[PDB]
Amino acid sequence: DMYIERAGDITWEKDAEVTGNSPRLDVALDESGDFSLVE
Amino acid sequence: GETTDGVYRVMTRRLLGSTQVGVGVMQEGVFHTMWHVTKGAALRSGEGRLDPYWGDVKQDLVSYCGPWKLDAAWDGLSEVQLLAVPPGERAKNIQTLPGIFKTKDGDIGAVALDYPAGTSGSPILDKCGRVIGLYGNGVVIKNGSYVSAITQGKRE
Ligand SMILES: CCCNC(=O)[C@H](Nc1ccc2c(c1)CNC2)c1cc(Cl)cc2[nH]ncc12
Repeated sequence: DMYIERAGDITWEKDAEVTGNSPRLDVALDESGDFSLVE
Repeated sequence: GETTDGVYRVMTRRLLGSTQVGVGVMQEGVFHTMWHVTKGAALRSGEGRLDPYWGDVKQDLVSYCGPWKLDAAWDGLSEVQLLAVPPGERAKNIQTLPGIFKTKDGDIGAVALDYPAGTSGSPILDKCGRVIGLYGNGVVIKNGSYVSAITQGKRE
C-alpha cells in the first residue's frame, strides 16, 4: 500500500542552481505512454 | 488527513524499508501525479484515503480526490525551475531553460535534468509560481543523459 508525505511549498526560489541544456528532439509517443527517439 | 497545497513524496512499504516511487502536486484539494508512479492505485495520507478520479496511460497522468487542476503552460521562451524532490533528499529548485519535443501532434517543452526514477512527478514552475507540468516522462538521448517532457493535463 502506497502513501504520501509532504516535501515542501511550490515556490520559485530566486537565485537557485542554473544548470541544464535545451535540446530540440524529434520524438514519438506510443499508446502505452512511452516516448522514443526518431532519426 | 493532510490536504495542504504543496509537493509530496509517493512512498511504499511493499519493498525493503520505505521506498520513494515518485512525487506529486497537491492543489485545490486534488493530488496530481504521473501514472507510472502509482499505476492508478489508491493512496494514503495519515488515516485519510485518496482514491483515483481521472487517469490516462498515454498522457501518463492521474488525479486523486478530483479532476485535473493544473493548467499553466510554458511560454516557450522563459527559463523554468524543476522542483526536484529526490528519494531521501531535500527539495531543491533547479532553474533551467527547456528544450523541445517535436512530435507528430505538436511541440511540447522538455527539461534536460538528470534524476533517479523516484523523482518522477516533480512539478515544473513558472516565474509566478504556477505548475506548468510534471517532470518524469521522457527519453534517454545519445550520450546517456535523460530528457523529460513537460507533461501537463487538461483542465475542465
Ligand atoms: C528510458 C526513458 C523512459 N523512462 C522514464 O521516463 C522513467 N519513467 C517511466 C517509467 C515507466 C513508464 C513511463 C515513465 C511512462 N510509461 C511507463 C524514468 C523517469 C525518471 Cl525521472 C528517471 C528515470 N531513470 N530511469 C528511468 C526513469
